[PDB]
Amino acid sequence: MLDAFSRVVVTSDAKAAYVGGSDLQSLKSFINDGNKRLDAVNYIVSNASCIVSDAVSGMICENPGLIAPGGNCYTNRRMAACLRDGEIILRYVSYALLAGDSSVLDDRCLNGLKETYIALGVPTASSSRAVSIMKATATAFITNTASGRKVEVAAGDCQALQAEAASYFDKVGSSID
Amino acid sequence: MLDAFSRVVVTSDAKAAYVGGSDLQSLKSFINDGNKRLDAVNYIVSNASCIVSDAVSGMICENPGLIAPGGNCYTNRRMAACLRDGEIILRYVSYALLAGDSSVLDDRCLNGLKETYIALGVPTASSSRAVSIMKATATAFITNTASGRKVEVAAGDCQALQAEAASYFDKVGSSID
Amino acid sequence: MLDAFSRVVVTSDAKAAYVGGSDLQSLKSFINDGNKRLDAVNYIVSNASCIVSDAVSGMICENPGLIAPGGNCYTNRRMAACLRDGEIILRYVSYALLAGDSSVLDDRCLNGLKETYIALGVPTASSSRAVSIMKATATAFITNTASGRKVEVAAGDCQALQAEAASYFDKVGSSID
Amino acid sequence: MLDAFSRVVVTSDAKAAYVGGSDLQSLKSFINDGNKRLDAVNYIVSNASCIVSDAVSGMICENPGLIAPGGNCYTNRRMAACLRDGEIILRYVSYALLAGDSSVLDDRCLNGLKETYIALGVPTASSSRAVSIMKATATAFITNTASGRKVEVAAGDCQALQAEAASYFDKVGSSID
Amino acid sequence: MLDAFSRVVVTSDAKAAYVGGSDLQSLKSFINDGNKRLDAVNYIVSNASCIVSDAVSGMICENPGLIAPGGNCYTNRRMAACLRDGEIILRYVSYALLAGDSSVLDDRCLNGLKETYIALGVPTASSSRAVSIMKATATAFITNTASGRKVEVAAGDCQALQAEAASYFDKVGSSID
Amino acid sequence: MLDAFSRVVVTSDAKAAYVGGSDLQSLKSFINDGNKRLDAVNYIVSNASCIVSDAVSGMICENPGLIAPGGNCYTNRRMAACLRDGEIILRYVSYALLAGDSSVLDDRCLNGLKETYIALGVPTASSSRAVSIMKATATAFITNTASGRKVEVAAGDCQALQAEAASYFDKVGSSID
Amino acid sequence: MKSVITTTISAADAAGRFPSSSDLESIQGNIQRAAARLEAAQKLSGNHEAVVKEAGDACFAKYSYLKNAGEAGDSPEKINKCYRDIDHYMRLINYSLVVGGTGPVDEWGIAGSREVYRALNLPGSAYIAAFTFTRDRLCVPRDMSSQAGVEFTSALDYVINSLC
Amino acid sequence: MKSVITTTISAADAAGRFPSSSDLESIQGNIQRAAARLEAAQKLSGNHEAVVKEAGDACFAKYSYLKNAGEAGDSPEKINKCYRDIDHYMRLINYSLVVGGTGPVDEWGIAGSREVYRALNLPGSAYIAAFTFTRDRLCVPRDMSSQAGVEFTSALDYVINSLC
Amino acid sequence: MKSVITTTISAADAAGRFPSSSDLESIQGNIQRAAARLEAAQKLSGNHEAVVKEAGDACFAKYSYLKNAGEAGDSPEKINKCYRDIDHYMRLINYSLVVGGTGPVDEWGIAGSREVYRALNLPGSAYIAAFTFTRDRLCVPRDMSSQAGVEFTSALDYVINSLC
Amino acid sequence: MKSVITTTISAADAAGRFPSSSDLESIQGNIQRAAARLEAAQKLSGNHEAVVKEAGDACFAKYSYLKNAGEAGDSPEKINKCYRDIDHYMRLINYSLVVGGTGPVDEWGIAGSREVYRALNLPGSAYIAAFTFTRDRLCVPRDMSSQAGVEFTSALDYVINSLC
Amino acid sequence: MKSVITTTISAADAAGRFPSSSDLESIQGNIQRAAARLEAAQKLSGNHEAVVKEAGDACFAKYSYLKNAGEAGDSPEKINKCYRDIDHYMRLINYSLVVGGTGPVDEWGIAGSREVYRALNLPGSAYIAAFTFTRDRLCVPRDMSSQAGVEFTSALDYVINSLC
Amino acid sequence: MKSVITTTISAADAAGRFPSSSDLESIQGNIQRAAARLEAAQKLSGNHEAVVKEAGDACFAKYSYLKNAGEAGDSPEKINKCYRDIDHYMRLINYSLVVGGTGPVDEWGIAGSREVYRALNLPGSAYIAAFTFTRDRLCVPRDMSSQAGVEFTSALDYVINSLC
Repeated sequence: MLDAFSRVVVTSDAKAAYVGGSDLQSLKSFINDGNKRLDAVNYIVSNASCIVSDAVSGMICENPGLIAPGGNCYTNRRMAACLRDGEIILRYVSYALLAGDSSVLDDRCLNGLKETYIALGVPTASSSRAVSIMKATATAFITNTASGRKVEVAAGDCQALQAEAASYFDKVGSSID
Repeated sequence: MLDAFSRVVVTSDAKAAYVGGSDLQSLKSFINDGNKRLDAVNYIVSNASCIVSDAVSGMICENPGLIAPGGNCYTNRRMAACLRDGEIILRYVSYALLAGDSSVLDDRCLNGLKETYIALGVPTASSSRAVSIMKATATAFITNTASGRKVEVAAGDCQALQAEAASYFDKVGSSID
Repeated sequence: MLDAFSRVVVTSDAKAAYVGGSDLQSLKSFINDGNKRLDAVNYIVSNASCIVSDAVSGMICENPGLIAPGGNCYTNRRMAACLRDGEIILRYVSYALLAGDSSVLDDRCLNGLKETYIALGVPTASSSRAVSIMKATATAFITNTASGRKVEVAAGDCQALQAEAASYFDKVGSSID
Repeated sequence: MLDAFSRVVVTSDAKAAYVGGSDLQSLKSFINDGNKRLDAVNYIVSNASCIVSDAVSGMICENPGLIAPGGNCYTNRRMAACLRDGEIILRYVSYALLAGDSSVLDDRCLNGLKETYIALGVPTASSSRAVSIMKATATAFITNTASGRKVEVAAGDCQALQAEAASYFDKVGSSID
Repeated sequence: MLDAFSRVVVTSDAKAAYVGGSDLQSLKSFINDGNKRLDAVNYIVSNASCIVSDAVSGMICENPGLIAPGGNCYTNRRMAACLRDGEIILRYVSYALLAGDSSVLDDRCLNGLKETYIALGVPTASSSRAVSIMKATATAFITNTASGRKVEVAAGDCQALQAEAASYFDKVGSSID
Repeated sequence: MLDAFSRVVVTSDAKAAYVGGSDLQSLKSFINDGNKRLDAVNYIVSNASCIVSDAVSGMICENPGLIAPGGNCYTNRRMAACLRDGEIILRYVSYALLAGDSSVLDDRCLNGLKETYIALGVPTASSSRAVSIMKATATAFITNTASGRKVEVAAGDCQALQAEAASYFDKVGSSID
Repeated sequence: MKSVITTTISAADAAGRFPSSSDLESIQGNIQRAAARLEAAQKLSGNHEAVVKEAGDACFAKYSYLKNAGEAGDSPEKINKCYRDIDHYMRLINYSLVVGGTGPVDEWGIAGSREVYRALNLPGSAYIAAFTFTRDRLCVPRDMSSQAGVEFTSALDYVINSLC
Repeated sequence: MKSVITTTISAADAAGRFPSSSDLESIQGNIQRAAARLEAAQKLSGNHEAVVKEAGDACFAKYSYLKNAGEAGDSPEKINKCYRDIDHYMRLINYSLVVGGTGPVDEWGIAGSREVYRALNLPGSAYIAAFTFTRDRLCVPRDMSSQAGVEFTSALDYVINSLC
Repeated sequence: MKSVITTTISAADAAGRFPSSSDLESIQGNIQRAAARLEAAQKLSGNHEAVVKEAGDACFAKYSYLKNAGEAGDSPEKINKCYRDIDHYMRLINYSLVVGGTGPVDEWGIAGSREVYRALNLPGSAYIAAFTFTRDRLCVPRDMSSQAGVEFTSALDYVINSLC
Repeated sequence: MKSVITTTISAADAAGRFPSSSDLESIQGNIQRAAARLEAAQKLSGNHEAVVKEAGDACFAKYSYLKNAGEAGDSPEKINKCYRDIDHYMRLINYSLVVGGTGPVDEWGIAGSREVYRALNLPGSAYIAAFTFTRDRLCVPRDMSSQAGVEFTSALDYVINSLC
Repeated sequence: MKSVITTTISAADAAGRFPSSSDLESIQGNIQRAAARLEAAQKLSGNHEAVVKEAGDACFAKYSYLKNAGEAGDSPEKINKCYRDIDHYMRLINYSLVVGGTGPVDEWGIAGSREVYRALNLPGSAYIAAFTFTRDRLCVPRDMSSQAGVEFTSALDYVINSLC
Repeated sequence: MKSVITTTISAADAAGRFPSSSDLESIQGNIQRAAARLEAAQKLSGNHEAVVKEAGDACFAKYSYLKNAGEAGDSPEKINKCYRDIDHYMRLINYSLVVGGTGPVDEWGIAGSREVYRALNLPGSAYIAAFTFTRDRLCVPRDMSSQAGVEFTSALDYVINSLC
């Protein structure tokens, strides 16, 4: 997998170029905003159970057919598998946010997910919805604007990190359906 | 795998319905004719070698090309593999007859058989013939009308079990060619 | 795998024929020229490193783009993998030459090589070139006309063995691109 | 593994003697008391969690040092492992009771249990105590004399089943300590 | 494993001495008697089933308790296992005879054989007897003096091969008992 | 494995005591000297090949019988295996130095090393000597007093790190011999 | 789906054997015992709405705290899902009694249940309260025969043991 | 030793499960069928010498070639071992009927038999003759009840299939 | 025991590598962050009795049903074991803060907890209440510095997530 | 197809090695021995019809019982298949002698032979009778040279040992 | 690409864990140390042509034999490839310093290097000569700060150790 | 120890086969080729001091840089170890020629050589020079017969390929 730094390195390597100047510039900003990134990650992991259960439950309340006989969330086994998938996706999104690059998510998670869902009969459109609800919650926690929880932290602009986190959820969503 | 009882259970589950009334009715008949079913199964297993060798040999005497150079039954290795396939098919049909449902046969035997045969160059039409000869013999043993063997048993109507056993062989045959 | 002898045996078996007469004739020639065959094989294996490094280096000097950023021989890992593939191909060609039949080469080497290369993005046309250079060198060593090395041996006609060795390299080449 | 019947078979075989007469009498009694045996097992499995938690908890309240730091039941990991072992032992004893022979208990559970405990530092004397309490509970359930739970059952004598079950727990105990 | 030649090599290496002079003389004799060695092995393998069944049967007729209930050759499973062991021992002795060194026998067959037998309760003294009879038969075949079978062969002396073969069987015997 | 911090945690846990006061003082020193520790490790790993080859070579020049035929360093295979072992031991000692605890060395390297050496016939006394030389070199590099190589570093005291490193090598030595 | 039939056939299949004596004999067990379990299943299907209402009332009567803000029964919809769940378990028990094995309840009710209840904050004791109540409520021969009762009770004890 | 009890327990042990409904129900099959097989076992116990003598005579009558020099019964000692073998199988069939599974005959008679008979030149058809004769000679209810006869017949057919 | 040091060393050991740049740099994270977590550890060390008492009171106030007959705190001895448990977690959180990783709480508190609590009927929500209360009760800089507080909060959230 | 060539190349291939000295030397063995085995193969192809008739006559002369109703030679067609089989073995032996290894007979004649003969009731002793006869019938130097004879005999003993 | 970030995430991923304290703390290491390594990387990118010329001159000044017929530097093109290679290593070191780990040099420079140099007759000592020269040539604080120098030196020692 | 005999026996052992035709025929290769290789072994035995001295001189003449301070032959003791190494290879080649396979040189000389030479800074080209010189210096029939020479040459080429 790659991180924000190696991503820059593979791009330079393609041009057999040393990394310096304008290249180092964005990496120094990454380092400069490193503490904010760690908080954003901490916010997501610290409310992981809340984010997943709420998104899965949200997907269900909007589409009750998921729990009717024959629905993909019907029986505890399926509901458990769905909750688990939700947690795995959030886990890979948190890794991507920690690394500042979607490489891990793409390679170890998204890589063949849609295919698996189609083969399992897992509804992709319902999955996208669970993911978009997680996006909503995670973006809220990152900016400390979550309705049911507020934490102490040095105030500042975390708009870039939340847009980044959001981009990761969107990637999952678009690769699924 | 499913059996006569769970087959009824999966059908009710799709309608989130308890099993009762008319559903229990056919299962009580299954139980009621349980001894006959055990005899039918016993008849097939007790003459297994006879059923397989006769069907494989029968397939060959009708299509001598199977043992000519290049034929799929040419060389002891191939003949052994064919006899073995015959025994495996009869074994799964006997399981289906014991369970009162084709689930085991479909899942653990028929599941991808044709594909394997096509890849191996195993003649599907010759296989269907070996299966239909086994059907003939097995149906005869079930009704105790086999030409070379008669056994003692309380006389009664086993027409339903033989039609059922027959349906299993037909399933194999139709999934093969 | 098959060798010169079993190749004759599988051909006779298809006609359920004993091997004799004209069939034995070519096999006796094989035996008759056995010492020459062993020398040809010895010549290839004794200069294996030379044949591979020269062919891989030759492929590169004719197509420098192979070592430019993004080229399939760029980075030591890729160059090592390429040298290794070259050695493996020569190894299987030497086996084919020792056996007097391409069976081993076809089955254990060529079997799915092109597919692997296409999947890996390994340039097939560059591979064919490395193979054709190896052919050139190996054919030269077999006839003892290599520019940088001459050995002592009873003089004689090894034209058939070199055309045979050549046919093996051509098989690899044509199955690759 | 053996059961009541094959146990008689292995004993007869040692003298190349057929099973008949007196031997069968012991086994016909087994059949005759078959229903009581099935209830005895059902009573143990139906109260499995209660029998296990009460014995492990009983083992602890009698020796609180087991839960003190350094104690073998200190940390949730160790308590869970002990609960599990308790369950495993009761599961094997219930198998032995169902089979009417300690074979399965001896070979798949007790064989090397002491070695294991000594190596891990698991206190064998405490283990024996846990097993004793389980024995007191299981034997109480078999005879339907358990304080906190009574079931409806045809009145009759099950003392032989209680003693047989007790001997199995006793076997675990003497093999452990 | 080692053979006659590498055995000489390992001995010379212990003194960092090249192989030459006297050492080679022993090995040139090996070559000179190579054809007789090949016949000796051929005689053993060509009569393998006879040598094995006769020795195991001989072992039994001398100690009928081996086939009594409780005996180590009682049941078809045990008789088959003993026949197989007999075959395995003769197979390794034939390897040792072909190599002109006990290396393969010592490392791949005898190493830990006694341990194994003691653990299983396989009677080592009976095993030795089986091996002795095999020795009597194999040595009889090597010298073409077997009662029930004579072959056509260039007349000559093979006493050294007979003694070498006998020493291998003797090695099995002293390692077992 | 444990490190300086969890070592304190396991010791406190034994008394169900929280970590605080005096305990933390030892660990705050660890933090304070963290940079010196990182240099100490860097010095060992940056001169790893030199430390290893010099000690194995030193072990040999002091006991030339190690390279005589029959010696444990005779043949390239054995010399390579010894070089590798030397590297492995230095790698584990460097891990212990980085962690500030011998845990990783004890469990993943020393546990059963003597057993292994005795079984293989690896001379434990020579091994100790190799380890001693490595100790002399590593400790020389930590204090930047190595003869053939000096580095630029903030001047300060690293005697505690040198002694800690020395104790790890000493541990390898006393466990081996 | 675990039953006498599937267990016996799976064991024969794993060993590549045709059904033999012990396989046919184990199925005679189905023949004998079916009457008892099919009576229990039939009673349950005919009176499940009543059984479930009682079980759910028993649960909430014992754990009124579930009705507190933030708990599993803090709203009408939540409470309805609770009864619905007890119904689902009762339906699976009916299936289990019909199949003569725990397969249905194992695969459709028990499997993954612990992850779901942990995630959704559904206390196991509440379910245990509902099942323990139903089990102790059984009245023989009033509700069913002795053997049907034993079958109904074992099934319930099996489900109770799954949350313990 | 394959039986309803060991098969059921092994399946439960593999899944790490306590015995459950289907396991208990399987054993009810034992309780129900024991009568028929134990009767067959009993009849075979008290009349095995006669049964064996006839089966052995049957074999040597159909295959007199066996008494020829070099064959499996070319001496009195070999002929005796033949009847002795027939007796071992009948004893194992007795065991199998007692156990209610083929375990005894599988492990003690069938396993390794093909290697032993191949190595010792004992044609399988001779054993088959002995067994086919014993099976067809069975007369119901003269020798035993109908169901004891079915059990006896199944056991012999099981052994005959193991040889072809 | 999961920490920056053991994680880094285990990764290097798996690859058979000597520590290299990234390994050394990882440990610089220790040097930098130790101050905040050790402070939190320190504050928790010197004030744990008070912290535990409050968390336990918080739990029994929110779930008084626990004191009912048959529940987890139906006797003084059980109530004490409850506070004792809360103290063990705080002690493990102290350890985790000292170690700079979740190793201590993972191996000594979390592992096996779900089985133990299921077997002993200890509702996870009661522990969650105790921990949520302790977390939200944290006041900065009154109880400790902002970053020591962030470390303390993360540790409690880590434990709360392990129960749901 | 097992031969000196395939055995030596397979061993080199498994170790990822180019052919080396011992590989080239083992093949010199082919060079030397080919004359002997190719003579035997040639004699066999030229006179196989006669060899097979004798072998088949020898088989039936020894086991006249095969001609009995229900046996392997109870009809003209069955008897013809018997000679045909001996021919197939002789053809495979010719192949084996040409290849200089047992590959052909192993893969095309021996493999699965025991399952086929067991299933079709084809007594191994009959085949052994045919091969033993042919082997003992060989007359050197009348039929072939000494070494061709040794090669022909080994091949036959190899096939005989496969049914034992 | 080995770095603090990928090492920490890979370890969490292998255990199926969300990032936790120790993961966040190891990354603080990046934050602290980046300045030092990014300075070294920047110095290298700005002056690499000069550094490489010196390193290559140092190599050939020490091993003039490479210029002999048949050696690695026996032609202009060969010599140019030598400097080009040193440049490639220096570029990979720059990448390694930017990434804060050896990933780039490991995967793109070191991996397979030993097979390539052995095959092409490229003496490792020549490369070692070039890298040893560059390392000993570093002048602090003339060329870079102390810590940037330590980072530059470790990277070089890492590459030197790869050829030893 | 790789030879025709051990290769053939290992292949047969892996398949659980008794030696058969192809195995015996492989060994006939030994009988045929032993003369040539044993002669080469013999010549090398009686003239190794001279052979080694020349190969060593050849190496240091082509690579005088080796005698420079810091290189592989920078002292008399190192120069001696160089000739000693050349002698060990010639001794292993002698062994390989006696054995008729590369086993001796593979296990005692080649295995681990690349690690040892990398660790001790012994350039492979120096060994290659020594061996290429010895190989090309071979004069037939002056030093030995043509085929003994072919065997000697093959052995050296085998060792040279192991270094590049």
